[PDB]
Amino acid sequence: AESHRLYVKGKHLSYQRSKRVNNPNVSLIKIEGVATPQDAQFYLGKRIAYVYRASKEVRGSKIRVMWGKVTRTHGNSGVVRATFRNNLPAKTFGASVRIFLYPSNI
Amino acid sequence: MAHFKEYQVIGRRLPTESVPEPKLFRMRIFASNEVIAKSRYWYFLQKLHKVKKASGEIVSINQINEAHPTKVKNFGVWVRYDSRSGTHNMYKEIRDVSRVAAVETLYQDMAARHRARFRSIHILKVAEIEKTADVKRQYVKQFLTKDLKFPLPHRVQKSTKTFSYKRPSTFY
Amino acid sequence: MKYIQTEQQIEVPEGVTVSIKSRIVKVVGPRGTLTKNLKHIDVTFTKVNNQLIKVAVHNGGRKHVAALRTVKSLVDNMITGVTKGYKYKMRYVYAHFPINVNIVEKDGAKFIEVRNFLGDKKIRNVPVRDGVTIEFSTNVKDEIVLSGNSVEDVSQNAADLQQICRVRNKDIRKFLDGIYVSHKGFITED
Amino acid sequence: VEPVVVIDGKGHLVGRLASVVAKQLLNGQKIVVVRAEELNISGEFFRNKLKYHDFLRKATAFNKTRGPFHFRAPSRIFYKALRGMVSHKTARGKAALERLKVFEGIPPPYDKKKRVVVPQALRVLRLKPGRKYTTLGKLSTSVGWKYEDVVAKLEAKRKVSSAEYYAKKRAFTKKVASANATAAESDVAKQLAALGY
Amino acid sequence: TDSIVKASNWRLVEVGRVVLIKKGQSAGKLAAIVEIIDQKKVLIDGPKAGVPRQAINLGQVVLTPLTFALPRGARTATVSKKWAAAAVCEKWAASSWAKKIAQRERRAALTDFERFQVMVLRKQKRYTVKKALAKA
RNA sequence: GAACUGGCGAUGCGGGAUGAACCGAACGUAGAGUUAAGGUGCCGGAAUACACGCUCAUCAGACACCACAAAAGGUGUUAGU
RNA sequence: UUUGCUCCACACAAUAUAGAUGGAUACGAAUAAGGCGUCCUUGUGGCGUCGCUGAACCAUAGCAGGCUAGCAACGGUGCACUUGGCGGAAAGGCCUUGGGUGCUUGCUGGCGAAUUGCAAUGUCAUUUUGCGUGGGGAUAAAUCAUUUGUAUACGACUUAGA
Ligand SMILES: [Mg+2]
Ligand SMILES: [Mg+2]
Ligand SMILES: [Mg+2]
Ligand SMILES: [Mg+2]
Ligand SMILES: [Mg+2]
Ligand SMILES: [Mg+2]
Ligand SMILES: [Mg+2]
Repeated sequence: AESHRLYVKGKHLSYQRSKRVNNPNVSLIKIEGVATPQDAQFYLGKRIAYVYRASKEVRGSKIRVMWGKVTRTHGNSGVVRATFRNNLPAKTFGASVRIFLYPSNI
Repeated sequence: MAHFKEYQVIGRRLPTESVPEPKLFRMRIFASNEVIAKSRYWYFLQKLHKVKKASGEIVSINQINEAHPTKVKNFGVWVRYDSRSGTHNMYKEIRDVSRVAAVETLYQDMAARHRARFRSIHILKVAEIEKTADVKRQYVKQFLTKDLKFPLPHRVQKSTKTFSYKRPSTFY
Repeated sequence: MKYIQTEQQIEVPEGVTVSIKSRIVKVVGPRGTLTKNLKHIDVTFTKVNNQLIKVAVHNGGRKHVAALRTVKSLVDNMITGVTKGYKYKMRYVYAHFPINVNIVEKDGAKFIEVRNFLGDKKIRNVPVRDGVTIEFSTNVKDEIVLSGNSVEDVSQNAADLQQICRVRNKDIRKFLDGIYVSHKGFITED
Repeated sequence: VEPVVVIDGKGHLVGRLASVVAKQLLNGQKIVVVRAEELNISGEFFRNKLKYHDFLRKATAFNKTRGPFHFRAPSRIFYKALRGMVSHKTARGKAALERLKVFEGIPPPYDKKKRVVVPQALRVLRLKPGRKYTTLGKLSTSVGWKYEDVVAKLEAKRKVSSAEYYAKKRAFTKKVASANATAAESDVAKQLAALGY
Repeated sequence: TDSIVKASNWRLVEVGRVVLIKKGQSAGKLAAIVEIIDQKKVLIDGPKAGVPRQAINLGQVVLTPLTFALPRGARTATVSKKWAAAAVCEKWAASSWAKKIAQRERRAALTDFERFQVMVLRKQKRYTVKKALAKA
């Protein structure tokens, strides 16, 4: 069909931070269609991919992935905390990430 | 705090050889928990009689539940409170279904209209008004009229989403 | 104190029809039609029996109920305007210089022209509002009559005429000269 | 959800709308705001005109052309409110600001696009009834905006064209609903009703 | 010749008014207003649906267009008796408001296979609807 | 210029925008969890939360140290004697 | 001024992405009111119905979507070719007419898929640019130097010169 999506759309908002100090090791992700920590609990442990393009082919591709996972809920409005094997670049504040349905408990 | 309970606290002077079996003074205290209830009891016994917590004893503390929590009553409330430049006695009327809820409303109302904290207020007396024509405040009397009914114009509906596609209406 | 419900009654005579959409009020009587916009009050209008209109405020404060009674007065004034109309009579007060007042056309527009006020060389002009008719009353000296269906227009035009003749740089207790509203009444009054 | 969100600024409160839009742009949503001249500010017109005159009198003493700039158009007053709500001196804030377009009226191609509202910034939902409020086009005109009348003329003729479009769409909607009425009580309709459709 | 004034009907906060609770332990059940406490609080009772007699804030509930005759301050047993006598439940179920609510839960409870069947049925209905829309 | 104690000096860290001394808390290198003081419209991480009231200012108000205000007065509005 | 320049199409190569991954799905007003349908005597009209969120609507099935046989209706969609009409606020889009050409999951069949080995975006978009191929199109200027003085510190300005 015209749709092939098997992931949930997400947006990289910022690092974990206080007013004036940020923590690049933890990222804050807004998952589309999630408005409460109760709903965000379904996504805990789900794998996250940041998919970007580069001019240089490396291993047969110009597409590169940064892999991570949802670790806990954040705040009251369905935002979650996520950790990646390498921290997100921080120019991706506002960029789109993919939250897959694996590992699945349903 | 505003989730008030009502306690009876009964205490007495510490018994001695000259006066065994003292007189078992009792108060009704509106407080959020028993610790505060006992403290308020000792504060008031401190102010009225020549007794203190060290030379006294608490023999009983019991929560008093509302007899008919689902019966709308009118409450006369006599309070004494401290303003920024004096002490004043007031009478107020609360339409509510329980004494603890009426006292909650009283504390909110004193804080709102007179900037009086819980620190500054003495609850002299809370008493149900047994019948109408004894209700003295018009802001309570206006709710006692026969076949009372009023609309709620300009209903504002809370949106779960940032954006709306429909220009909401306020009909109700 | 947020009174639960405040209400006023508007009596509509036999030959008058009142049509009130949201807050746009139209009153049609034998003498004509008037329209008032009342979208600044937040009141509720109810028709009872084709002779009575109730106007109400729900959960309203002191200022809100004051505005409610003001709205009742305004609608009553429009009904009175279409039934019997308003007439303001003004007198000319002068000590030495006869105040000359006339109606002139500048370009298809009626103007009240005032000359010789305190011996001035300045000709004062006051536009005549729509629905306001001016007549210089005979059989009584120095009187001008403004009549119309809206007390707002009649009274405002009379006030403009009164204010165009204010004395400057004099003791106005002594120089009492001017044109003053002497009577506020109705056209057909009985 | 949609790639570009077009907000009809009519009847919104400037600060609450600006806060919403600032968060959207910083989160990566592209926003176009139309009809900025119909935006509202709480408080009476005289009071908001006094506030803008206080803003006008602030200028660099030794050279006025390098001082605070006082933009008069309603779209720029809204843009200024959204700045200061955005960290505009950084690359990220600049990137957020290129995600925003603000207009007076509804110019093309947005005049044929769907417009949305932000309920948490709507005046009718937010302000207490009876509280006085200001209209942005009127405040801007009193401050020195030059184009209130041309915008009003263009809005009137756009409203005419939109009215004929709506009449055609309403006629087609009526006949589509009529056809869907004939589809009822059929077996497919009964099954869809059982399944929830 | 006839004075005309737009009525502007509102649902009235009154004894016997049916409300639909939207937040709390009830959260979606019908109750009746038995007595008015103040401009913002009323005493409600939902005996048939399991809503306990309680003082509630008017912001927690939405007034429905349904009303039934009820004496002020009626106790739970008489509220239940008059609710059943007035047959509030099916008069509520017949309204499109309740139909819309039921449609929302039915859609929420669908399975993946049921959603696929919905797609197939929708395409089948669409074929005939477009055919008739072209004919007429 | 003295008294007691706690500090700064000799000290970073979170908060008070900013600041030697205030609040919180004192420091090896990291991970995770939880908090303090302070906050949660946006800048800015976190409820445009919930609840009862009050206030409309043609010079509103908006958190201690602290970056001031008085005598006096008002059928503004609210509660009360 | 090197067979230079420009537009169109396809072929390759490079370049990057503030961040596609079903659809930005178009009345205007009011909110102490409105929307829609219907009827009449056409109104600030009567009647009915609706909202209480887009949790909608539309799209949605097929080797990332293959090959093939039919049934039923003459519908739905894509591509060029089209007949016009409208749109200047930044129009650059919207509404159309008529055939052709594919697809159709509206309904019944038949064949294919495997081993990417239990997952690895598993590559399916679109700015820009250059080098090629084959098809149209057009055939200048500015600056320096000289010159004027309506200009001028120098630049600049303003004039003139096949
Ligand atoms: Mg200028
Ligand atoms: Mg030293
Ligand atoms: Mg400070
Ligand atoms: Mg500090
Ligand atoms: Mg301390
Ligand atoms: Mg803040
Ligand atoms: Mg935030």
